[PDB]
Amino acid sequence: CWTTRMSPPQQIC
Amino acid sequence: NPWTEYMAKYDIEEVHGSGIRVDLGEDAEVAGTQYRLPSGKCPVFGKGIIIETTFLKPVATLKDGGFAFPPTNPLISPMTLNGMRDFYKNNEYVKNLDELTLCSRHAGNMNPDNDKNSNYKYPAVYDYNDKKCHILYIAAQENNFCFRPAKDKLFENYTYLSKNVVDNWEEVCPRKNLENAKFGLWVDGNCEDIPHVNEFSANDLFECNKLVFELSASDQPKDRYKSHGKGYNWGNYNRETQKCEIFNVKPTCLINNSSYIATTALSHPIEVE
Repeated sequence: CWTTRMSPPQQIC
Repeated sequence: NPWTEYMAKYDIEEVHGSGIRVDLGEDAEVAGTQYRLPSGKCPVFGKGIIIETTFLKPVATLKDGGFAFPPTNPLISPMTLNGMRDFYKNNEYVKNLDELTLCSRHAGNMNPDNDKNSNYKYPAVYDYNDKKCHILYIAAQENNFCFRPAKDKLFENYTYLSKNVVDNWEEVCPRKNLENAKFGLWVDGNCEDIPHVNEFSANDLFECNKLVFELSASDQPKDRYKSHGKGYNWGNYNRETQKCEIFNVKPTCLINNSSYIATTALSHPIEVE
């Protein structure tokens, strides 16, 4: 999983 | 020197500032461990990775995958240009970026440290053919599972992008080869030849560009290892004698010569202007 840095942030697996 | 402004983009040490063949000019920490990662500010046109089954395939989740990101939900890699612009349609600071910078920023948007804000940002490859941005999960570029970086006919539409690719690369970075032009050094109001060059035979401009890339700035043999953009980054190609004249000092002017095409390791292996 990754987390976006720019807003708005989300988890992407 | 009236060439100063024009020749600024060929100061690869200043505008790119990192390795070209192998770009690993910075370090980033991911949860208590430092890693090496690309940091060149210019895009590398035509660069790809040759695996001794293609490096743009997703990472294996068997034993033989590629360098690219594994499948995601939502699918953020690979992602088309239109797919990216739509993804960032609310971000005015991103949605209108050029395809290369956007691809770089898109890749740099993915934080592996899901519990902290790390500085690790993945490299990327933009394929002009499919107009697809590929986030590279593996930042490694050469290991001799053996592989190596190269310019190749298969890679001509690929573009290797680090996290630091500037949004104005079109203005400050090389891309096109200079036809009927020869890299020179400005001295006493006149553009003189590069005094010492290393002559490599090459059948066409492509092979010359390929050779320059092979000999260019590299952050890995075969800090300490960092080139910071220093290396054999330039080449004067004499299309008539079929000589790729390679050198490692920055050019500061152009010479008009219909027999020559000026190329760099960052430049596209085909495009001329």
